[PDB]
Amino acid sequence: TFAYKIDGNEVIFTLWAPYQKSVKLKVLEKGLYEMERDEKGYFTITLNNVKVRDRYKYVLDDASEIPDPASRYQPEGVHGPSQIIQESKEFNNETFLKKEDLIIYEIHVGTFTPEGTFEGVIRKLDYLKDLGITAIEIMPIAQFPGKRDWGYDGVYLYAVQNSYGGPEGFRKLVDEAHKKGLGVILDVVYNHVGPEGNYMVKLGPYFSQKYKTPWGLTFNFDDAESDEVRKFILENVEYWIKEYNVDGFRLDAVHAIIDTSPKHILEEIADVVHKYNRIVIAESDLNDPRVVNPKEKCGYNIDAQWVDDFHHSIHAYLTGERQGYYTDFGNLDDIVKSYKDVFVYDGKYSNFRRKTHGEPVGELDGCNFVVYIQNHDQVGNRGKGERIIKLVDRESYKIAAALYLLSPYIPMIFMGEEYGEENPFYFFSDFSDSKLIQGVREGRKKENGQDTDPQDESTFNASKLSWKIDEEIFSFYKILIKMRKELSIACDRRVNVVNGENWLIIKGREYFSLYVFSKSSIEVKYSGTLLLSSNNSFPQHIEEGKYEFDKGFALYK
Amino acid sequence: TFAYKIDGNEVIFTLWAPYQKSVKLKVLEKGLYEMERDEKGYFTITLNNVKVRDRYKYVLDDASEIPDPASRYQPEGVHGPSQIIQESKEFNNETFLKKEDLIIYEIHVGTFTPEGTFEGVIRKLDYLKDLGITAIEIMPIAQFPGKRDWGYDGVYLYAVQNSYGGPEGFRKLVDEAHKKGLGVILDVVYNHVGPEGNYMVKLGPYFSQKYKTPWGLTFNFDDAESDEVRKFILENVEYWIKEYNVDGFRLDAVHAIIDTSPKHILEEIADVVHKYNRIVIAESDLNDPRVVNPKEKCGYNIDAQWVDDFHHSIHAYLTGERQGYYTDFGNLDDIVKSYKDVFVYDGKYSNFRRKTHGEPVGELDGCNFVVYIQNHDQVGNRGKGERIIKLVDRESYKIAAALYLLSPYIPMIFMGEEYGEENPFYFFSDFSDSKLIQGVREGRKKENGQDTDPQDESTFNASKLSWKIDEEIFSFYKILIKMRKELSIACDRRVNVVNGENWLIIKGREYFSLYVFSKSSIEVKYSGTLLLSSNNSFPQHIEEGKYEFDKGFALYK
Repeated sequence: TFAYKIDGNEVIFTLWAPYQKSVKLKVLEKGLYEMERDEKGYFTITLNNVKVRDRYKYVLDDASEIPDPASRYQPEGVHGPSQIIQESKEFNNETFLKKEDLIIYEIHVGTFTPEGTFEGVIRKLDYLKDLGITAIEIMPIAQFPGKRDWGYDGVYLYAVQNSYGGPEGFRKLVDEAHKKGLGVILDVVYNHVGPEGNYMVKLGPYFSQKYKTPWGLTFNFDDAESDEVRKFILENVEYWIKEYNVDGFRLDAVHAIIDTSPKHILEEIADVVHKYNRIVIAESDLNDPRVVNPKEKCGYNIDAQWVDDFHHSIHAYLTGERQGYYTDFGNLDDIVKSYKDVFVYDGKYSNFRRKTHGEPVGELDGCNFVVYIQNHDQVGNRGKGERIIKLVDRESYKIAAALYLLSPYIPMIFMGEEYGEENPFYFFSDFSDSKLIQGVREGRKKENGQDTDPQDESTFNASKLSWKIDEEIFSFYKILIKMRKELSIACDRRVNVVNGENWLIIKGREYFSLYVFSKSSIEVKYSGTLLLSSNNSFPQHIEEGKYEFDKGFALYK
Repeated sequence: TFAYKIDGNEVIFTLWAPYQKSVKLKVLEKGLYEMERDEKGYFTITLNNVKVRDRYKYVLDDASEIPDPASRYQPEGVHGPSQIIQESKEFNNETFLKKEDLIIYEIHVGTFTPEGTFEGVIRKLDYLKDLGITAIEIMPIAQFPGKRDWGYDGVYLYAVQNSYGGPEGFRKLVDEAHKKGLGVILDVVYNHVGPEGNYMVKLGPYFSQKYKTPWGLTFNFDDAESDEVRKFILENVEYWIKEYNVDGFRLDAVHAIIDTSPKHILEEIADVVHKYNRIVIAESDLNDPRVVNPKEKCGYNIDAQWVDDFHHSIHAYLTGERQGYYTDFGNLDDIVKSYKDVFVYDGKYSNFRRKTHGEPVGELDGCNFVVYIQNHDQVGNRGKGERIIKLVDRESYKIAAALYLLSPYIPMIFMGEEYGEENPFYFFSDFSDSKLIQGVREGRKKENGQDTDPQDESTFNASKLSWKIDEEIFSFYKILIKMRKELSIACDRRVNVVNGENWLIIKGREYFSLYVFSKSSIEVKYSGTLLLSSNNSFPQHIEEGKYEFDKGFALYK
């Protein structure tokens, strides 16, 4: 209840508008109306003549016209007139998506397929299905500015992408993957909003002034009328769930979400999802168990969260990188720690932050976390979106892949990664306001030294996927994923991990594994048969003893 | 460890100074030295020639000289040179102060005694002791600007009041009350700092920029180097405890304390206190159980918190007042609710805040809360610090007193209140900077319509206590307090509360009680003997039946 709503032959036009004294519905084709200012601030109007797939605009005191910020669809553009649409209505009380079987596929509809749409992504389903992926993570689709954005400048939480195809598309996309047995997962932004076409700012107080994130400010979940803003949101989830049978959510930068209420909006949100037996994941910097933790342990109960710690230990290890966050890691130990104690910063000094970061994860299954060697952030923010293939030797890159998929964690692949893809994932934007299409420039430029003019179509297309398969890489993966399942590796953290100067043997429940970064002697303490190797130099049948190995990775049993 | 520290014949000069490249110790009489910039930001120097009750100043890059912000003493003034002092050193691992026996006496050293010092307050001990008070709550003494402040512009957390007597004084004051069996309780500010003479602002980043309270900003417990700032503080408590055998603390406006860390600085602090088997109370707006709640229930474990809800229900009821917060209450029901469900806003709509305030207190004893009909805030913020005596009829004022002391809660009296005192408690300030001595004016003026120029000595003295005893009132109290003890009323919330249109009978474990705001029939459901009455019209021996009563209060058995 926030945009519109169809009764019978009736449409209702709710409108959070505290700051307005008089607002007017304005079916573009029909006419202009007068809202029902209620004490809370909700102008309102009831219709029946409309059914029409009509474009409308709210016209406020000021003299300006605008679009339903809970717009179900912004066809014409961000300044486009909101529009009417059917009520998707059907969905099911459940996601086939059990967790343990989680393989995530981060996909950016845009640059993915050359089409760059749902359709685009539909074609690849079976490819995906094949790969072994258990679920698809769709980058943000909340109506953004222009046509070329990662999707982080979304400004219409309720409105589905113009470009990407929109509603039906998204609709189909899911219905489809559903059929193919593919789980879809939406990545939503609740910690901020796009710098273009955001009108909230006039209707009332959607955002809190008490605080300031980095991308401006978060919403108002606290002061003034938090009730309303915090309802926006919670409903906003229920929608996706109901009007799109979505299978789960991924929350951008939760730590930019400030709530002091006795009930943190997270836990607030989690609830909504778990109510529909859906799933939630969150991007979270704070090395805080709180998030993922259960209620009984004072946790918001989010299902699982990303663990950038895992990455870095690996990445900066393989690459000789030590910039920005990289400085907190880049060492063998880090990798193992992360391996047996989820966080590398369990409550310790980050010179990076000059603070005393995070704290002990408990005894939570590896399935509360989601590891990865790549994602838009990790690639995207480089200034030259270097894919990881471009900074490590092939043996290495093969090893990595192992690590992350052979973890108890919840492996998720960046798109392209599995087939050995090499184009960069740049930072691109499609903003109309001069001042942004400028700020943005010295931004990335100063922030990430990105020479590519994000506003340049080039930068965009340059990031598109070159579907140039590399069966070497491509095959590997396919197995790994398959081995993992076969293997029963998921969630389970009952693991022994050894390491030598440049090596790392890791027992599991049913298997072992070798990671050798450099020719070296190893006192292998176990007997099993080869399951897979990076190289050929690996002994189909192994036995406990001292052997010399070569830069590579092998898998026992 | 933050100011100084004496080894043997040695003094150490620690100094959090991230932003400085070079700082210099400067014994005023001796010389100027060079600090030991450490990687963290701590300039430092070690001395032995000093022992001297020497005044010193840190001289920074900039070219300015300043005083140890962890100054143990600012004799000369706020811009006064910090100074050396002995190590109080002794204290005991315990406070005789059990809770259940808590009667608080909020005292403002300044305007109290005509002396207006510790001494001043020392003279009254036995008076106090008599009254029945179990402990003394000292308004803020953290070195403020000037001589006339409630003490909320403190700026030297470590430094004891010039005016009020200082160190020895404070020292004695406690040693004294200790002897007289009186418990002393300090009221500390950790959610902000005085607008005058605050240097922190240059030494490094003591305050967080991410947020903004109302009185500017809180400290940095989160970002950058929170470690250091959050250490300042935690030590700051331990000091009071060790260098002053203090018995407990009262925390101003905790809800202005923002911490996102896995361990809220509160809980952080609580720990420190409970470590010394001391006691903590906090002023807290958020109707959140969290505070007071126990660890096992995800609470910071503060010992108890104020419950302004209680007040208002009563006050606005007795007075016909409905301004500012008053609007959320002023009705019989409110009073009872508050009476059996601590908070009146257990999670409900405050038009006052236009939000959905607070939440259910659990099943915590009445001793987690502290009720009261008066305090500096409640009186102070009126623009004309009207004492409550001046707005309700005498019968009423007698009734009130009953209510609050006959509660399971933790009654605390404002100074003056017990003997029927009528001078106002105004808002007064003693600032030197023109711009404040101006801001402050239209402030109070606009905020509270306070005509009194807070900066006017008048306003100050006018607030001093006129020790004009009124044995009518004075006696009453004395009993009440005595009855309470006798009675076994404390902490226990196993209470039945009835009310009629204008009356309120309240059983307890061992007693009942009548509150009649207006001539009315009452179906008294019990038999007991008169224990005390506001009036004389009360039946020494009572029995269950319908009787007509007169505006007053009576106590059975």
